[PDB]
Amino acid sequence: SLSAAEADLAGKSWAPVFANKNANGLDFLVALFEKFPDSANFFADFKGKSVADIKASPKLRDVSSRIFTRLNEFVNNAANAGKMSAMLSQFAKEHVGFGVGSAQFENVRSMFPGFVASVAAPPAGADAAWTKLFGLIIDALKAAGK
Ligand code: HEM
Repeated sequence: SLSAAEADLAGKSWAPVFANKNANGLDFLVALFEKFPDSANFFADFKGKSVADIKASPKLRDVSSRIFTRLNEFVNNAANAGKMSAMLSQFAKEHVGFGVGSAQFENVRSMFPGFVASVAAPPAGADAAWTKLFGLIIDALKAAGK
């Protein structure tokens, strides 16, 4: 888990992004698909589609919102080893069954900070807090078989 200070930092950096959940969620998904083209292929709804098509899809909103809702939950419990364990296990188990591995999460992690910074400059120490959270997810995926 993160420390209370670290969770705090992550939370502070997230609030501005989450404040406009609909628009920022869509944006995050889009950026991922742009930086790492292969990711769209894991999605049922998106495999084969270009970014423009994805942008135009009525399915986009459902997908990005479920992603932000969940990430929000992670940020809000990151400092509780207790909730983290349950959250991480279940997220990792779910994702491996869809065929998603740690490598996909290494990509997310590499682009996250730049994504946040696109919304508002994060506070000092936030970037390391996220890389730390993302690191916990990665380990969970490697423990789940991928
Ligand atoms: C950024 C961190 C991510 C979060 C918080 C997250 C969250 C979720 C959640 C909550 C759902 C299930 C929603 C529901 O059915 O109610 C989901 C499903 C899924 N996610 Fe993720 N996801 C993340 C990253 C990704 C990435 C990187 C991939 C692909 C590379 C992805 C691939 C999948 C797939 C294919 C499903 C199956 C659901 C569907 O396609 O309909 N996830 N994820």
